Amino acid sequence: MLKPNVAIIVAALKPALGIGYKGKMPWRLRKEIRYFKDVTTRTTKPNTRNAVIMGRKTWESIPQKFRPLPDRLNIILSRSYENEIIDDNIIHASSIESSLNLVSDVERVFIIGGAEIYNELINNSLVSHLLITEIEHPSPESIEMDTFLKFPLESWTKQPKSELQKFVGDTVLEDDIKEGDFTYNYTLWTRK
Ligand SMILES: NC(=O)C1=CN([C@@H]2O[C@H](COP(=O)(O)OP(=O)(O)OC[C@H]3O[C@@H](n4cnc5c(N)ncnc54)[C@H](OP(=O)(O)O)[C@@H]3O)[C@@H](O)[C@H]2O)C=CC1
Ligand SMILES: COCC(COC)n1ccc2c3c(N)nc(N)nc3ccc21
Repeated sequence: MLKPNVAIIVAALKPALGIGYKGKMPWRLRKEIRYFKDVTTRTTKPNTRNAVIMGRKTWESIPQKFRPLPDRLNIILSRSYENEIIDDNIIHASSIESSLNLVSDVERVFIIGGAEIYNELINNSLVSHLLITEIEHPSPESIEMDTFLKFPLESWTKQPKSELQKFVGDTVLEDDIKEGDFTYNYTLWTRK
């Protein structure tokens, strides 16, 4: 695949854009996990599937029994990896672009974490779309967090919900979803 448009998908707590704590997610939002699965798995063309790219540490954080994530091509990046096809579902690579040379019959490509991957790849021109779940809490300061997004959002535009709906197709997008003390919304951003 030559120069595909890539999208980053992440869930972050406003206003600091915290994303983790001690190698884990600082929340358990059941509906958000379901959204993440639907958006990353659905395709429109026929014999296609999407690709999900993640850093080695995120891959290792998924219980062995539950990886690879089903119905998607999984790509794992490590600076110590040679570019190799493990099986039909797993690729090892040392750079996003080298990995893509090894794929065919992929519709969309998603970067799924973690922090180091996000913070570095946001500045790569292949990234054309950010799918950010904006999480709000009454006391964000009480949620322990150690890992944060460092995105230059002044160079990006938040689109109207209509544009997101067109992006996701069929997926149901509920507004102001509440789960315990958290309230969240799905958003789409594109470059200015
Ligand atoms: N809120 C959300 O939506 C999400 C949050 N997360 C959270 O992120 C945190 C985990 O993030 P983090 O620890 O930073 O780990 P990552 O998942 O980002 O893995 C980092 C590893 O990926 C490799 N790597 C990093 N950058 C590159 C690059 N540019 N090219 C090639 N390989 C690269 C290196 O592998 P090596 O060392 O082998 O060279 C590095 O050690 C946790 O808190 C986790 O829960 C994860 C996903 C989503
Ligand atoms: C398959 O699920 C694994 C978890 C954490 O890894 C251990 N997982 C990994 C990445 C994501 C994730 C994401 N990137 N974006 C949004 N919006 N929500 C998500 C929620 C669960 C996630």
